[PDB]
Amino acid sequence: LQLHSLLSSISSKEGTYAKLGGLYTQSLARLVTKCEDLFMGGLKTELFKLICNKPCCDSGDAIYYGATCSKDPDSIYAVKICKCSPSVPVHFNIQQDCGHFVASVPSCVVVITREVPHQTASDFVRDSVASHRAEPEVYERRVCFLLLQLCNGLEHLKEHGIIHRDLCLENLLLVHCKHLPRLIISNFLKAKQKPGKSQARLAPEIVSASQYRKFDEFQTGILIYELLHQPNPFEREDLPPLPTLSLYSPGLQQLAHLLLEADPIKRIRIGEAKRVLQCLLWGPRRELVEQPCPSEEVLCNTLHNWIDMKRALMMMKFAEKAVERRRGVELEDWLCCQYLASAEPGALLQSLKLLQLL
Amino acid sequence: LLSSISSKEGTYAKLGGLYTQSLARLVTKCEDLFMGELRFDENSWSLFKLICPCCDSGDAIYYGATCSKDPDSIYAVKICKTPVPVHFNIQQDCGHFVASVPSSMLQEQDCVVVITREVPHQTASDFVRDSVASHRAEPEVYERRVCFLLLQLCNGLEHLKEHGIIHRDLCLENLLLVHCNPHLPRLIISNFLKAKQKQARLAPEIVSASQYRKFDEFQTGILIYELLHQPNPFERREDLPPLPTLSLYSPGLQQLAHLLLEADPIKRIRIGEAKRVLQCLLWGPRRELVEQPCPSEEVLCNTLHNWIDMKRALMMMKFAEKAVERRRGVELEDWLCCQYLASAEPGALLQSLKLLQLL
Amino acid sequence: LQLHSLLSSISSKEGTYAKLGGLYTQSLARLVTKCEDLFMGGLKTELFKLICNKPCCDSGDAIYYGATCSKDPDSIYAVKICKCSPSVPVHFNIQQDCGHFVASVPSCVVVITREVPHQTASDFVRDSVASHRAEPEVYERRVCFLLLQLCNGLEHLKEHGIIHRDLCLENLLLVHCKHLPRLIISNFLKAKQKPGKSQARLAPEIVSASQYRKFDEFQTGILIYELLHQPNPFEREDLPPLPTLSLYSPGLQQLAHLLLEADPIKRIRIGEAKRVLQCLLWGPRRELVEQPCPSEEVLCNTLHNWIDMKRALMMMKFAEKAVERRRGVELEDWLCCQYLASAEPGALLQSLKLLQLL
Amino acid sequence: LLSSISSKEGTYAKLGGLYTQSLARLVTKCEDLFMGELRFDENSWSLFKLICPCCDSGDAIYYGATCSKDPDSIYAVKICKTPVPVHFNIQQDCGHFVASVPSSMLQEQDCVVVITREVPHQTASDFVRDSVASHRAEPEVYERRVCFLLLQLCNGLEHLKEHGIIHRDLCLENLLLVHCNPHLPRLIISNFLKAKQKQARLAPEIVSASQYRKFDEFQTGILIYELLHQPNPFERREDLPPLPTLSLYSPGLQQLAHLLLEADPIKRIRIGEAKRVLQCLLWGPRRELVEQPCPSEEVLCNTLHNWIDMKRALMMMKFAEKAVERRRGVELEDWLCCQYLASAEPGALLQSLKLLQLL
Repeated sequence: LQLHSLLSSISSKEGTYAKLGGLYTQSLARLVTKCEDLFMGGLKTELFKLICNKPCCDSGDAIYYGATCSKDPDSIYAVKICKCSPSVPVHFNIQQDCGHFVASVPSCVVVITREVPHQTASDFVRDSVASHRAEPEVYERRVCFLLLQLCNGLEHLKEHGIIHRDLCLENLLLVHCKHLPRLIISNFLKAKQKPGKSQARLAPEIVSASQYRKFDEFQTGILIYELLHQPNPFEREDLPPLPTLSLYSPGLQQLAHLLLEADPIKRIRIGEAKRVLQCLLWGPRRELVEQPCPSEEVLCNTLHNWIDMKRALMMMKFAEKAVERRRGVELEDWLCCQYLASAEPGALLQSLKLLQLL
Repeated sequence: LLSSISSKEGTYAKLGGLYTQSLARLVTKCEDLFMGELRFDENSWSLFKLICPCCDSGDAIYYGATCSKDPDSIYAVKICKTPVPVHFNIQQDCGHFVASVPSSMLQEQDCVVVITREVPHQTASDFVRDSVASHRAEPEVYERRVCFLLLQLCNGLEHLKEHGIIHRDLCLENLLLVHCNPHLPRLIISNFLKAKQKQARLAPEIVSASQYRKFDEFQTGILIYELLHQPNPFERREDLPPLPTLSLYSPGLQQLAHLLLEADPIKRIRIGEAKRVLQCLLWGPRRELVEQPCPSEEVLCNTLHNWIDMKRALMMMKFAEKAVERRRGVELEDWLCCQYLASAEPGALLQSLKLLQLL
Repeated sequence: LQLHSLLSSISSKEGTYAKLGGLYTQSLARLVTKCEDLFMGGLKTELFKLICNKPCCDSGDAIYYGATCSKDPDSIYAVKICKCSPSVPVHFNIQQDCGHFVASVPSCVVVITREVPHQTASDFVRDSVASHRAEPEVYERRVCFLLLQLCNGLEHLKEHGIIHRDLCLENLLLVHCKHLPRLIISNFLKAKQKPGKSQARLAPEIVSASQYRKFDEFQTGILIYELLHQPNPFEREDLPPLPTLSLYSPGLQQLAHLLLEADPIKRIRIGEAKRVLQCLLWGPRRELVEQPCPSEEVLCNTLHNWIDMKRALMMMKFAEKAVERRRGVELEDWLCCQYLASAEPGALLQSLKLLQLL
Repeated sequence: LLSSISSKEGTYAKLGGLYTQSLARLVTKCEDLFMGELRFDENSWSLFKLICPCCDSGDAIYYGATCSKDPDSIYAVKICKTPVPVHFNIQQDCGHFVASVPSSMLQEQDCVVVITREVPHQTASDFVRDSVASHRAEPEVYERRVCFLLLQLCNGLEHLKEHGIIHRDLCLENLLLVHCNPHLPRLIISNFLKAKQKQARLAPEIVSASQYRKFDEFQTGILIYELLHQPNPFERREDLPPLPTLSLYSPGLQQLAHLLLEADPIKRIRIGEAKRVLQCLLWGPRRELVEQPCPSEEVLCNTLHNWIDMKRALMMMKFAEKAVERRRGVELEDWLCCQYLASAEPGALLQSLKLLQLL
């Protein structure tokens, strides 16, 4: 039983708070897993004319129209008209379809998909010039959540050796899930896969390279500027600063520096970026690191308490959701959960160093 | 906020405080979930129509029926025989009147009819009557159900005391069992026709309660025997018949009956002490924890402190994993369990521990 | 158990057909009882303005309007405006109310009732002059069912010593239950009750009399003519015949003779009339009595088979109703059941004699 | 009509004829009552939504779900694992397709999904598994349920023979139990993946049935042991393990198992003989009637004639008193019982009597 360990040490406050801490971790992991099943849909079938209206999204890859099935006229599908699908399992932030075909050239390869997008990240950046100056903490925060999803998708591609190679804001779909949209990485028209006939008559110094190891990271560094209504500089080190307009402005500038670093061995990996953005989003922050502390060995215990607290608070929040109004589990909650589930004082230290807080 | 995360000792404090702060909000949200402005008299009998006699009670016969005005919800028609704010465990009604009832459903006699949205399918008597097989075949299962029925019985009784009522007719035929799940039933104390409450040409001896202060405790005493398929002993002191030790609860339940059937009202335990002893029988702490080496009862209370903190955290965990399922249903057992962990303090547990004589 | 008796004699065909016969009787009795509970309504409460339209029934006693309760506007009550209620339990064919009061003299004692009538027996006789000549077997049969209900009500009054004393067709309400209506005996404005101070200074030859013993029977004899579009002669023996227009015409004439007999000791009792009408309605008939038979002791066995048959057939009819479309139990079925339940070769003989078939 | 009411002997004739004539109409009306033009494929999966895994089967996992198109009626989603006209006791479906199913409900594997309106809550295995308490506590109740489950099992099997199927994988995990009452469940034979039926580059030995003529009888043989919480004997002739005599049916059931597990297919009894023996175990005639003094089996058949006439008349009576109630519901047990009394003839009963060795 989960309980025998706890009743052995229950005479010790330190002992049972320790075990309570480690089980709060295991439960948050389970909560991540369940959360996924909630958002991924359930069973998915693979598959007449639909259709309804005028474009709902313009992509660097396609144009998207909303479309209706006859055997359920309340069934909503996007019909994606190309102007290729990554050999990879399903992921929340990577595009999926139900099949494809060919059909006419009116006004094509046409692919069907269940996640209909209402705009791209380009369409979003372009429409929010007023809001960014008007309320920049709310905006720059939304930027962090977008970048965090982008990283979550890019990690999964790296786990299967795909390099997207065409990462611009017109290729990032946003799908209702205003409210934090679901970001979906699309347009794999020049994604590469790392093999493993043709020819191995390549130089030794090249078979070592696979020199796209840190190419998607570089592309994301540029998106950080574009999302923040700034130019692509190429058109840390000494790159153009960001205006300090929010609690996130400096951290985002620092992360862009680390991602645009000219030397690929120095440039950070997309996962290193993910944890930084988790840190900008949910902490820790300069205040924790500024209180007098004599060594990194002592900061790690303090970080450990911070984690136990932020986990209990999360647990407490889900516990009150099981017993009120509606379901209420939002995307932002799942993202937070995958932080708290996966964090350890070890890595939080490394991320605070990358932010130049430590 | 989190200023005190630099001290592992101040962090325990806040964590302990989160566990209780939330269990608290939980028991309230569970309250409003169970426990849900509409009434019927003799001119709205037109609204109803029966269905098929679902329960025969100490004071009534209940029939299932429906209104046109409230559809898809199901009511009970309490046809009484002849001769307080709302509580989850105390019968409520949405109207009464007089009807001429065909003799063929108990030619034509007059009876008071009461309509009700808590529809019983069984009294406790019928349950015990029909369970004398399951008792010797699965005692632990059955004897746990008894503890549950007894725990709800105490919730209602201790509510009848907060409002100065003594029921004085607690037999198994008067406690209804109702299906619920907004599988353990809801126990509904009913039949208030011999009750007391605190012109006036009466003596002082009779107007006051006084002698009946602990009558309800005594009958519950008897109710534990009759629930465990044992005869009423009148047909902590011993000389009272033991119960056959058939499960973990059989020693517990037997000690509780002895304390409720004590000769003098002074030594008899209050109904709230019984509620707590049942909470401890049902959820602990148990033998394991209390016979570990201790230099003192104060150390044991500190340990019990940690236990309360640990059960609250597992429970907070239990509901959190419930939030993110496609089911999202709270069971009556959890609500009850929550009202234990929110109200528990280590000095309280220690008293219940030594009534059960695990000390 | 009901079964031990049957398995003792199951080696004997005569023995178990005998016991099957007697239990078919007991079951039909139960079926009578259940039937009553079905038609009598369930619980009845005793008890603002309703009301809706223009008269639905004109009575020798009252005028009736349909009327609606507010706390259920789908609740239909007749409001009976008098132009007195028998101390007697409820009966299907005797009027009931929910209370009464006094109220205004527009265009009164006003009594409320749940069985709203659409016409009286007078209104019925007066409207069916075409039908009686057009299809007289269907008509004269309906007359028998009306008279049978009338007797059923009159018996119940006699069991409690009431003599209605005002039995005309304007006082007999018909209530939907076209289809065989429910006949309801109303207007007790001169009903008498048999006691048992005032004075017992009455002659001996009078305290014996209670000379209304056979007064309601006489009144019914007259209704038999009026229902059959004929005159009241007083405005067996040698009274005006009935036209033979159906299978029932002679029997009804004979029964009217027996009911109008001038000598009260000779006149038959209302129950004697009831069983005659049951006989006109469901048999037996002249054919059974015409087949060669040497003695009344042998006719009684034959009658006994007739009963066992007509009971099984009835049982079989209800058994097929438990398993098809709707409820389907009609008034005509209940009436038939109270015949078959109560009949014995003894009384069927006496009724065939009264019909001059035996 | 009634010409022959002058002879008590011709009246029995017609009465006997009424009893059978009506039981006949009854079993048909019961048929159309149970047993109730709509189908779904991979584009109408949009129509559904799950609820909460109600049953785990030998070949599938079932989940409760609803359509928008058909509301308030409830369907089952049969997620198959990987490696005939309709009958009340044989599984039916309203459509199949392929879906990618989250591993978390058995990341993403492909499975064939079948949707179904007969929603199981339990296999037979789960029932027997969870009933090893009730069996020794109430054997007669439990062993009667077994006979019922076995009787429905034979209805389906004898239907699979009328259409030349042999199931060849009858274990308790493949027989579903379904709630019904348009309390005894509906047993639904499922999982037809190892079945037989009567290019063609195959030998004659394999194309024909031949050797499998009585395989289904043999497994039912085993199924009686496993249902009565007894091990499969392979781990009228004896040497086969007896069953513990715990009820009236235990001797009956034991003799039936011996006859289904006979060594050679010739001496093995057909599944229809087993159906009748179960009908007789369930409803008689019993010991009482057959050991009364008889000068001959012909007299006994005459007696059995009268018995059939007497049970048919009580049954006709049972339904007639049902017509005039406010409930008007037919129970699965009555339908089954009706199909016995309508099909019963005295020579048939006599054979079942002497298989059970009440003769």
